[PDB]
Amino acid sequence: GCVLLHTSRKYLKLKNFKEEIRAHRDLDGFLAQASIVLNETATSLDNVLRTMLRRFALDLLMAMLFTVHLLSDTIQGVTAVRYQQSWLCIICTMKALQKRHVCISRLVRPQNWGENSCEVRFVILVLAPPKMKSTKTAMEVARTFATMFSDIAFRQKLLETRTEEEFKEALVHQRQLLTMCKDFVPFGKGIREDIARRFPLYPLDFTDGIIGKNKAVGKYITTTLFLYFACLLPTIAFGSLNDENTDGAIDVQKTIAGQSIGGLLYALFSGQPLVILLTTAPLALYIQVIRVICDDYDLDFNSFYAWTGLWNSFFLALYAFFNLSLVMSLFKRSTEEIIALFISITFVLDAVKGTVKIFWKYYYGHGQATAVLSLLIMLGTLWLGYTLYQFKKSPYLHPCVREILSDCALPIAVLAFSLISSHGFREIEMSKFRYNPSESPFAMAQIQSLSLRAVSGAMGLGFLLSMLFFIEQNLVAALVNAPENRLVKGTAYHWDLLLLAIINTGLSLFGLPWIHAAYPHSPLHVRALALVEERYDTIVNVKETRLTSLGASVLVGLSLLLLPVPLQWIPKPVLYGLFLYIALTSLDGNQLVQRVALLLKEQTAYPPTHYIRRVPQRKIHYFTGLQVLQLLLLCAFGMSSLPYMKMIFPLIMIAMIPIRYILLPRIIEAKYLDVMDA
Amino acid sequence: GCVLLHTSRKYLKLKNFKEEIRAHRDLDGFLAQASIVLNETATSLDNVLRTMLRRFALDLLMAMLFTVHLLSDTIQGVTAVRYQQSWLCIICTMKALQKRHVCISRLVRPQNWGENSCEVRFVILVLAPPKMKSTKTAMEVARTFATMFSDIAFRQKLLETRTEEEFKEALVHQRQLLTMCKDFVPFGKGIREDIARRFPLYPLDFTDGIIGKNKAVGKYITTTLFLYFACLLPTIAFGSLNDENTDGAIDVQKTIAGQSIGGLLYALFSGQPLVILLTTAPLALYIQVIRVICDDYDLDFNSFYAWTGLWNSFFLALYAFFNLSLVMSLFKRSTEEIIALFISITFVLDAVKGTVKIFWKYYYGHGQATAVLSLLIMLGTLWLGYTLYQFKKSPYLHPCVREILSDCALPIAVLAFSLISSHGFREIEMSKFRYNPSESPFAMAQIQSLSLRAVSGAMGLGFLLSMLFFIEQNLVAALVNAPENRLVKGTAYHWDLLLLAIINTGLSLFGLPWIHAAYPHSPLHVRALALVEERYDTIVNVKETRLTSLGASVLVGLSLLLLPVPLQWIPKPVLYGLFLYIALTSLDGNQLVQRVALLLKEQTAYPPTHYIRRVPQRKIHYFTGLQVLQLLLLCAFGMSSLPYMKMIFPLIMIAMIPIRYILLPRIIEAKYLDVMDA
Repeated sequence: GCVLLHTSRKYLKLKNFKEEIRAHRDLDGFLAQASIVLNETATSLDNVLRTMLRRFALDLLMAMLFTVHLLSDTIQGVTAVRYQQSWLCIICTMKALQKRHVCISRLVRPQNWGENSCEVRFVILVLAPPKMKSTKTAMEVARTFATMFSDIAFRQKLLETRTEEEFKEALVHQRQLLTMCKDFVPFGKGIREDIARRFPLYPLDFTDGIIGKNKAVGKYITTTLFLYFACLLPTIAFGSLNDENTDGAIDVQKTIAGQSIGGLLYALFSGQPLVILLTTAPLALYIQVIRVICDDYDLDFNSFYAWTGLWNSFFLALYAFFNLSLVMSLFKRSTEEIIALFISITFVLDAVKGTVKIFWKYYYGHGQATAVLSLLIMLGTLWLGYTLYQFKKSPYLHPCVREILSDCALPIAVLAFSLISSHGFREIEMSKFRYNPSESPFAMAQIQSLSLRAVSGAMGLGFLLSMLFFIEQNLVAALVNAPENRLVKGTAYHWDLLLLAIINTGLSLFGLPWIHAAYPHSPLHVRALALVEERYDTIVNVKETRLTSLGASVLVGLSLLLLPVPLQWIPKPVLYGLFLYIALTSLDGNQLVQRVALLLKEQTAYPPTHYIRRVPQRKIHYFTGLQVLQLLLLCAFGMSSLPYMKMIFPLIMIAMIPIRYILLPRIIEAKYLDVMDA
Repeated sequence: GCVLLHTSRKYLKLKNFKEEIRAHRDLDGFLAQASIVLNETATSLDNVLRTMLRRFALDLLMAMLFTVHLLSDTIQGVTAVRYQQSWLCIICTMKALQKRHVCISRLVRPQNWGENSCEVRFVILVLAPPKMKSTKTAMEVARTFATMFSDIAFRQKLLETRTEEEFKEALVHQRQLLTMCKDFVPFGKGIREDIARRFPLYPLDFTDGIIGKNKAVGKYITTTLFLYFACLLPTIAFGSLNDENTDGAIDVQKTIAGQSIGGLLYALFSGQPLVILLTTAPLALYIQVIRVICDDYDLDFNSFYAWTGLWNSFFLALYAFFNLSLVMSLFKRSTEEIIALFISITFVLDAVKGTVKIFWKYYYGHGQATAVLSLLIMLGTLWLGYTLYQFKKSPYLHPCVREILSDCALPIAVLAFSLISSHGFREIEMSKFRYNPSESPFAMAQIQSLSLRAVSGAMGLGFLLSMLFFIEQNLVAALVNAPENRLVKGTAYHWDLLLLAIINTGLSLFGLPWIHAAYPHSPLHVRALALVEERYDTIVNVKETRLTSLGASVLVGLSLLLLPVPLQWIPKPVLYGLFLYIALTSLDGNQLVQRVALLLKEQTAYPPTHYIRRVPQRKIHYFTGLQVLQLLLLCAFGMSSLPYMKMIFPLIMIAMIPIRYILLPRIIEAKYLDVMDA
């Protein structure tokens, strides 16, 4: 009979002995168990294969090797294209084997085996079991020896060898050969450069995916809905928290007005408009502490709150003018991900702490149907949102319909379980955020009323806020401007910091909560607008536009007209499910989370990532343990009961820079740490 | 520089024009848009490729083709091994293309291009986009034309052609050439053969995975735990159901005693011991109807219940003696899966109906914390059980530890949420099955008490039970003895039917519920003991043993000593989660469920299954729709409110055999229907 033969030829990059440790490991393993055939008098490929196989330990073994042109897998050197007939590498995958076997056979006289194998002198046989790590497969071990034999000079030295000991020494010798401020001086330069780099590209922001081809109108609509739910609901939670911390001085109306006005201005007038401004729990702590200070002394809350905001904006303006944002470049992947993971944990803790408050208040009566339903709604919202989030990686629908359905994972989950909780369970009371009609009519806060000995206190608090604002604004912007997120417009670090000061000084004067870059929202905003090739997963490009951020801000502002509806129809557990959803989905692409899971994973399932190929496995696990230790340091000072140590948390963020660049190099080699950053 | 070239050679089976429709479809598509180059005077591969590519619509196109030995992908014919230098097929995957392009070029004079391409006359170029169905990829379309060109006689006819019209006609002509009772006579033979086929292998059943190598002791322990929870909890539910249907005549104690005694005897003395005996809801309907009959007339329940059991066993004995189980061979995959899916739906409906009863009784007070918690516990048990079930397909643990953890998916989920419901929510009442001390002390039922005009009624009911027992016992045993489940011991259909009659006549005499083969449990029992290669998914072998079934039966019997504990500690929602778990997990490997999902799936995600390659896609979807229509027929007569039409449900099972073998061939071709069965 006749059979069809499929021949596939693919180029393979030469193994990099300088970077890839696996080449050294494979060579050392071969040298420890050397199987070298010297002066092989066999004149045929079959006899050479028989000799090598019997040296390993017979007819069945050769049957697996074949299907020289009959060999199933081979690697040959090509010179830019001329083949290298001097040597040949043979590769086979045998299930019955338990470990990798490598044999090198040298022929006495060159043999003519084919068109590209007419001068064969060295035959390399590599045998490996099918279930192996992607870095130590049969092909990978072959690439180690193929790279060494691809050098004409090295092959000549092997031919000159006379004994097996000299043959190994040549292999060792070849492996050795293969192995072997002024920036801040111009004040205001950063601000001018950022504007100059973004102003010409300003019209492109509004017409990036509206005119021409590749009209991503569906992406813009879905992203705006995602931002609207991801911003408004936490804003209500933080507005209610400020309502009960300031005794009505800052209510839900002011927290949503500040988000709308601040978000609208930032979207229009900032470079890199993918950064989403939102108030945070640490910012609520500062507002709460100011109320305590204003209660202990005879100070007006609005006057003191305005002044510390003014000093906060004053210091932020100096940082942008002095180009201080350049120091934030020291926060590499080794440090940003620890802070990135910590904030996600805080959102998880907010849902957990909120659920415990429902159990304490309702279940124990400090009735039970509300507590149990709250657990069901919170977990149900997380399940439905995450299931729709993963639906984009399924074949069950048309790609256009599936993309839209998965992009609305959060809006659907919030809407679906709001109806379930408010209409499917009308008979069960649900915990809902407090709402009261407007009380403070957006006053000026009377900054002149506050006297000396108090503006100095605001200056002290303003300096602490400046460090919190400076670090958080640049860290989230760095995540947005990450090299993996292929942005081809610019960064605009210094202009954003100055604009954030301009935004926050207005909010402080009118008693509105401060807002800066939000961690979970902005990377997700970039991720929502990104196109994933899924080749492992890479972002082809991101639809950089102001429409999503500007549209969401307008929608948040319009929520004031119908403000009673979200608070009465959306219960707290739906928000707590949203907190779990954004925290979990923000962990995608986090290398620290990937390496934590790497510990609880079989060896054969290790992906061929960049750091695994370069860094030793033991060093990788040591680095993961040290990062977890640094994470617990953040948790101790960031999620504690005492409010004073939580306020000095930005100092802990600074303290990890000496830890990364001084303490860590003494434990792990500096080159290995660089691979993690790269 | 030097680069490494990887050459992979793999044999490809010749495309089967008789069976695979895709060969005909590809050839017709090529003929509709023929791109044929006649009398190609080019003397080089590059010029021929340029001519073919310009005929398709230039330098960039060729760069993708190469990396003749430089071609990335090629298919050549090999004669048993001598290559065929006459022709050559070139394959390339281009992203910029929207549809498949095939070009055939005939050379005026043979050209010498390489060692195995020294007499090239025909060059075949196939171009396809990367995202295509597995049956119509670039390689698959190449295999269609490579198979035709692999015939020496066909190539000669092409050489004799003079015009393009004659060239196409030769392709059409080649495609046409490629395209072109006594059993029941020995009474008792089946019973003797089954015993003779299983008795010599009886000692192997107890020592299959205990002595020697491949000691699957861990599998036996985990499977026994799975069977114990999967049998005892439904038994309690059906015992409680019989308790409230017979007014205490058949209680939980009798339903568990019958399961233990019947299961223990079946495990020891039956061939194919992987079949699990369990009472079913249809069997509870017969018990309930007998109570109604015994209430309408002045008949003793135990006397009438015993007699209809005696007649049921009498008819089942005749079926085994007359070798009637051979007729059940007409139930192929087209019919078994419809019944298989229906039973899984009934278990889903039992959980849904039970949950509605909790809402009606507790939520509406016919309080609310019990109803809401019941929903949370039922869904939580399903989630935890299914998550652990899918954990076996993860790399996050050692294979031995991961296998044990995933095999205990059901025992852990039941135990975990029993503690959560009974200890984490002690303050909330939960619906639990009724328990009362033993009332009937296992009497003889006094069969002689029942007089004529009533034993005739039992004979009528016994005949209906016999049809229910006959069909269900053979259907579940057929699923256990499925060809995919590679069992190398035997089937034993006739002996099991006789033994089931012997088991059920004892149960009827002592007032115990009838038990026959259980659908969800026995395939899962085989699946639990099976080894999956996961090459898509195939079962290498199954650990056929009696220890799992016998051990579970003993454990069920020992549950009588501590009988109050399961009923008071395990609430109904945990059972309802178990019903959802077994119903969902039993759908794995169901081709009907796979084809239902095939409708809601993009074309490019269609797997290369057996039926997809042979049967036209439109015919596959027509067959799926017809099977769903048959499924709704079962639902109408099997899940209705009226009990009389539910009792004639086995007649509907019989009625689908004429539908499959008479009605369906008039709608879809008989050959296509055979592919589904095969």
